[PDB]
Amino acid sequence: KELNDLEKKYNAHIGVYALDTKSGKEVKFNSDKRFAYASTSKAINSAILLEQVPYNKLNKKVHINKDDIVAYSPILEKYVGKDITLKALIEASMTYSDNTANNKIIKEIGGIKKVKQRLKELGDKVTNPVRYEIELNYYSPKSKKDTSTPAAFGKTLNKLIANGKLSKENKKFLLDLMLNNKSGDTLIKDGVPKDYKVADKSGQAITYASRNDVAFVYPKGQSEPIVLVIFTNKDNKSDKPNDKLISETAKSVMKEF
Ligand SMILES: *P(=O)(O)CNC(=O)OCc1ccccc1
Repeated sequence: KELNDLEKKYNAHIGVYALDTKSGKEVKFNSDKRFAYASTSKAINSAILLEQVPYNKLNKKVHINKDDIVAYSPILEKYVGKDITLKALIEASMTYSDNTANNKIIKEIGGIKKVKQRLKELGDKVTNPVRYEIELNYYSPKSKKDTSTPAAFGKTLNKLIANGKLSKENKKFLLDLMLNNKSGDTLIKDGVPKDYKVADKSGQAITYASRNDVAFVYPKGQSEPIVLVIFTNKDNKSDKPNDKLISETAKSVMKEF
């Protein structure tokens, strides 16, 4: 189905960027529009830490205190005044979408400053990390704070994971979390054919029914993933997202590959 027609049908704005890393073939829809990325950056944050810490060192520990906790920290909440390994941080962040794990991660990398630095080095001058969790979820169509374009975000994932500097194991560790993650089930995982493997990281901003899904999609018989970035929003601040919109956009995009 047409992407515009999906916009119409679901009464929403869609931004799509798809790269078959095999062919170099891109699918684009509103790919230069800014959208709040939300928890989808947990993926980006996670990869960056992993370029600086070999798999064998994930056993390293970080001390968590009451000052570390932010809302929606289903895992980290139990670690107050405790230590956690880098490995468990990442798993908390990617699997349960733990906000505190994401924040400690950004810290480990060295701050937003360092994330931002790293992005420019990948040639990403678009992705705009400004706040920590959970504030970064406070989206305004009038602020560029914590937003990116489907195209810049999509090129970043590609340079970071798909064709990056990650070790084999790290790469696999991250990707295994994206595959197993059960939170993205209604998203991209629900729109592609039965055959494909879907490594996703979903997101949801607080405002304007900001519902996202990024993935490394593996068509049966293909070992190279299609990078798929789906950013969505609505016109009203208080609008509720419909997951079906993404499943359906995913399905439409799959057709081109
Ligand atoms: P990620 O899952 O996208 C981080 N988002 C988050 O922690 O909260 C956003 C939120 C809170 C309440 C309702 C809708 C979205």
